[PDB]
Amino acid sequence: FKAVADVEIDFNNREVLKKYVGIRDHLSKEPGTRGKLIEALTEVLSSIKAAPEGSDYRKAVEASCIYRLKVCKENESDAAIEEVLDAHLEELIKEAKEEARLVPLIAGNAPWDVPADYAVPVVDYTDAATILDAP
Amino acid sequence: GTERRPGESGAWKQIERQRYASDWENDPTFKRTPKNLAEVLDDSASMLLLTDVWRGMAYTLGAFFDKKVTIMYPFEKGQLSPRFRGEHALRRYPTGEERCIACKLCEAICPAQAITIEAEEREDGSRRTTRYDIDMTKCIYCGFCQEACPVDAIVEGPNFEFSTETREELLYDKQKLLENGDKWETEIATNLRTESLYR
Amino acid sequence: FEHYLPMGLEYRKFSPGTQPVKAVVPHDSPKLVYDIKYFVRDYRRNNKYTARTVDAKTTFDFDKLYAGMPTKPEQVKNVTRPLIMPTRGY
Amino acid sequence: GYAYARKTTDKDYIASEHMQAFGNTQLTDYIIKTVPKFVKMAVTGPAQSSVLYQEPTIYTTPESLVPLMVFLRDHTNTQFKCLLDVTAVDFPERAARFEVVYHLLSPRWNNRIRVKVCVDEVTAVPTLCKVFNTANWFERETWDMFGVFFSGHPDLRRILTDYGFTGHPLRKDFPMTGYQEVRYDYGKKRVVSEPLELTQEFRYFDFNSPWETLNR
Amino acid sequence: LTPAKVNNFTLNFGPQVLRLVLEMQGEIIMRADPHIGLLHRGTEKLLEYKTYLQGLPYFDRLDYVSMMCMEHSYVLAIEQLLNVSVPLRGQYIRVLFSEITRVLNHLLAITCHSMDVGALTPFLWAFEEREKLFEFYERVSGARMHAAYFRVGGVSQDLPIGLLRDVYDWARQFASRLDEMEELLTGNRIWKERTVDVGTITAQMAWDWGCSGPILRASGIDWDLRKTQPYDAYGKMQFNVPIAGHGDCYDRYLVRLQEMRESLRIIYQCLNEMPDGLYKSPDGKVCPPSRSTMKQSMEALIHHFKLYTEGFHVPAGETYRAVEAPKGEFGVYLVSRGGNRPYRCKIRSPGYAHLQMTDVISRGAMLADVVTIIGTLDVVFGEIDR
Amino acid sequence: GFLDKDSVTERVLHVTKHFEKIDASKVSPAASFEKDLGLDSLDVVELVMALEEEFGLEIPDAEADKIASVGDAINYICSNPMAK
Amino acid sequence: KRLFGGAARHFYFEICRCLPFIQRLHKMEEMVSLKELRAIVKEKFKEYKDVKDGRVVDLLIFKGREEIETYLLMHKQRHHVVTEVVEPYYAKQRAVKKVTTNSPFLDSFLSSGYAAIGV
Amino acid sequence: EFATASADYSIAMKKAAEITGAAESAMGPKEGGFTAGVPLDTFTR
Ligand SMILES: CCCCCCCCCCCC(=O)SCCNC(=O)CCNC(=O)[C@H](O)C(C)(C)COP(=O)(O)O
Ligand code: SF4
Ligand code: SF4
Repeated sequence: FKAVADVEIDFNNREVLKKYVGIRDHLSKEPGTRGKLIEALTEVLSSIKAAPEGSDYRKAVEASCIYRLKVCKENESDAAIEEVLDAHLEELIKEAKEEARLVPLIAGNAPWDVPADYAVPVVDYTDAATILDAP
Repeated sequence: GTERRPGESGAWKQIERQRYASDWENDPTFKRTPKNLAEVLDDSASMLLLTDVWRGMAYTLGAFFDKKVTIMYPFEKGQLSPRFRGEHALRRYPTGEERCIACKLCEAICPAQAITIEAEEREDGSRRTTRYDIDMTKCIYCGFCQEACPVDAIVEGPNFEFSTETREELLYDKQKLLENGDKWETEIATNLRTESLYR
Repeated sequence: FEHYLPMGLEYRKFSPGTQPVKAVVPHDSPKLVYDIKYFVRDYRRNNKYTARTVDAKTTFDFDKLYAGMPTKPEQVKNVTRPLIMPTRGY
Repeated sequence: GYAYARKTTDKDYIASEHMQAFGNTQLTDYIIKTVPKFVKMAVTGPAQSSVLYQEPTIYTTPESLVPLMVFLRDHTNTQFKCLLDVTAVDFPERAARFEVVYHLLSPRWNNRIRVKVCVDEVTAVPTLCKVFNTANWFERETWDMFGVFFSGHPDLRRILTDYGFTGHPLRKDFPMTGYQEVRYDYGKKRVVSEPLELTQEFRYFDFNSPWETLNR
Repeated sequence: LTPAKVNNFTLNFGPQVLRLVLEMQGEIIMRADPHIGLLHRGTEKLLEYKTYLQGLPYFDRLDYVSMMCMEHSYVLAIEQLLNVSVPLRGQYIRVLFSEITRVLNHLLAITCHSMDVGALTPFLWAFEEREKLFEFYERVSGARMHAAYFRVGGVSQDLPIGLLRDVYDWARQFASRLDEMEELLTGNRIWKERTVDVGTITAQMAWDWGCSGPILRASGIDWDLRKTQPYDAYGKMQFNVPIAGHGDCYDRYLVRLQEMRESLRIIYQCLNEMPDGLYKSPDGKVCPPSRSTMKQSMEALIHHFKLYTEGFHVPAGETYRAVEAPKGEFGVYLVSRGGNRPYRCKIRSPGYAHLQMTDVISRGAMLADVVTIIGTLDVVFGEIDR
Repeated sequence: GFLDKDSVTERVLHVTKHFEKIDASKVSPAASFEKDLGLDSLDVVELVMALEEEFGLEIPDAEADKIASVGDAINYICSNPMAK
Repeated sequence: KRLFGGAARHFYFEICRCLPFIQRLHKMEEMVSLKELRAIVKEKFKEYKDVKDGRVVDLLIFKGREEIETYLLMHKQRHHVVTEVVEPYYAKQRAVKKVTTNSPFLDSFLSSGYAAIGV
Repeated sequence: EFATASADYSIAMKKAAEITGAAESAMGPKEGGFTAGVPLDTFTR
């Protein structure tokens, strides 16, 4: 991207860029580290235990947390985690905190309580080029 | 320049923050602190003695001795193109017969509902209009009528200076439209001789 | 530094109604001049919607979902931005 | 907050392969499996985001709309932080004549979604102000244009019609030009609404051919 | 449920078309309640009684500062449900003229913001280039503002010969005009002190407040629809994205200027890559044929008769499409029943969303900054009130 | 008890006297708003407004809802401490 | 104790509470008193005395809240009061006991070929 | 086999019209007209 100021900014030092994009001011003054993300993921995994084991929502959240933890384990440099996850560590910290906070309301409402013969009508859209262009 | 300074912030939260926290120093977009007598004198020359107003002043003053783009209407006019959509008009054939054949495509296409058409067969068997009215106070000059007509009957002429003192004068009938077409035919035909390569 | 308001003949030398060269604007595809069949190219009236089966007793293995995701700085693949929208030869 | 400027270089790419493939083929199935109670009907549509993909559309009761929106904004896989707009459609043929529409944008993964709830004139719709600030004026405009009520709103009042205007102009039964017209009277020195009158009445044209098959 | 009791402070900010009611405990604003609808023309209901081609000029007068962008979203929404591919040359022309329109919108916005602040010279100076681009528009569509140029499947007419020459000639000095424009405000302490740290907005609030366009970019947010969800030939175009991180009026000013720079770059790239070929989609059953073709062929005459009276019948369905408008993200929701008129056409305007931020942003500010808030918001009530 | 049981009664009768929907002789020192007078809830609200206006007080809606008789109003006024 | 909890009487009581401020702010001291203003508001209520859904009554009350609130912030100028409040009262008390002895059907016949519509 | 114009969005309009709870709504005579807010004489014709 392009910096707006008339001055030259290196931007190769990651903290300088973090200052420029105002993460320090608007999102997190504190620099996010791998350990904080690990703590957040562990908290989410602890928090999701309020859901029944038979719920697929718990299953999906657990799978996401397991993948994120594997990413954190196999990666040492935080910039590597940024490259893998296409964001910054502070963003991931906010994501994990948000996902943990989502749990109590879902537990209080429990969307999984549906009859065994619950029916979901599904409609799919098919393009005309499917039968018109070269197979 | 685009750099920022302490005290030049236009707020209170930010001003109170910078005079009681060095957070602006961590920001690279803020001009860094002077470190010697030379840099202090440079900063003083920046703040005092203006030196920022002076440049814009000089540029405006050069603009004073500069040329202008002003035109002397009505003795001078602007630049326009044949595609210009102006006053609607009715066209004829060179023998003198009306081009409009009351196919009512123009009325059908007009989203302004500003066209009122009545027609019947003429005494010679010709299919001609009996009432052809377009409300200029209601016409939006979109030119969609000029696009729809397949005989080049209705055209938006190059006339654009046709303001009237009363609103009633703009209730264009068949007769005034034909008058306008007979007046402006040559210019419209010349423009069509160009627009034909695109239309 | 460039000056506004160029002098005569440096800008808009010719009026639009007096182009020095005749204009040849195509108005049909040379492929479709004599082969005018339309059913092979009626995309509009051939789109379809289908009501799929009741998606209730399905098995969504998130394992397969997360097995296809990268784990390192390398091995990361990104879908390129398409240059243009489809034109179908025109 | 997301979509922060991370790379200093130009990007020739849009999203990642796995995430795009999921969001374009199994996103709807993921939504169905996660919260089937929140799911009532599923349509994957013309992909608001781009002409070359597929995107889903959600139908549900007004009861669970708020938790569904909460999950859709807050889920780690569905970070729909941008609610574009809230509007409605009139279906006078149906028992419930209103189809309220909810649109979301996910800058985290360059995606979008549509959420719809079908209600009648006398059923409340819980407000989404607590979930999105922008819903305030959208709910206001929807109420002004259709009379769709939103329970728990801070202050639900007309925003686009006249001050003393009664009625919802975007209703299908609402006349195109209406009932009242306004003019100034010299005698009373006041600008007053009067029964609508037209020098030339509107002309409606029936072009719909008796042969078209696409009519629905 | 609520009485009046304490009258105390009372204010009325302007019947003349924004009506503003504010609340101050003195010199500092605590509440600000805009009232709108003085320009609500009820177009959306009016759209239902018009054909798709008939209703097209409605989109000219939604944002009369930026027109072709408004046309483009509706046209794309029609075409996607119509499953129609746009020719390459038409896409080039659309993108180039859209960049010119974006330049006009940025110019007029910045000049009006300056005049509200107190600078009058850039207003007059930039309106000369604005007149130049109006001449460009008139040459290609015969209308200065309400061109109605964009069409379903392409454009109404091809570019007249000799237009790109003057386009390049204008671009050869537009950079100098922009440079002389900047020196009047860029290096000024007064302009900054008026604009710096006024109306600060966060990324979290902005995504909560549904921001789009340059305001989003000034919060450290990497987002352009032309790079994330590209349409037409924008994917081929190579250009930069200005990025700021304060959410400041000065920051938005600089962001808009750099956006103008990038628009000029895209204009150059389009100028040097103009292809030769068809400008309208070859489907005569949707696109009108040539007048020469109409006057010598029965089939084209029949299609001209039918389309110009009844028009093409969009298949029943629904879609929403948005375009990276100069004022933000301009989107239109299209509901199709199967006929020749759109059943329900909802219009989304970015300025309407931005205008909703006044109360929270104007808090803690001063009456000298409300005008600053409105000017930097870059709002046209035509799109705000439809 | 905050006021006299008589003067309040004559003031109530006088403020009742100036209603167009009522019969001047049908009004009794003790009556019923519904059965005797044939007046609805809104008329009772208007009655409460007139009484409060003469007596310079304020009555919340619930107390007015509890009020349905002339004696009700008289005893309510006499029980009001802000009485004048 | 009352139909649908009697929300209608509570709404009328609230509007009557808010009424005198409207009279003072809009200079109706020299046209009306509190009593006949209250009578006007009462007659406004009688338009829907036969509604059988509590929900419809709630929405009616909410729209009436909006009308009275836009009355409160003076958003409707004096001309609105002229055209809806005091001149209708003057007409109602003015054309009392008209001297026309013809039936309404015959009145319509002598009026026009169609019945009158609108106000 | 079921085939009644089974290649269009109309099926998506067939459903969402039979949604449970949404398909049991009912209103009394003249009740919806009260919600209209139009002049009362509209119903006299
Ligand atoms: C400046 C003033 C502005 C005014 C604007 C607001 C105007 C609002 C007017 C419309 C409000 C309503 O009708 S509210 C709708 C009221 N209707 C219902 O609730 C259904 C049952 N009918 C009743 O309750 C009646 O009041 C009744 C039969 C008399 C019961 O007799 P009582 O009463 O003994 O109880
Ligand atoms: S002006 Fe042209 S389009 Fe209109 S009725 Fe006459 S011939 Fe037909
Ligand atoms: S130019 Fe447009 S508004 Fe004017 S008559 Fe022709 S179609 Fe109608």
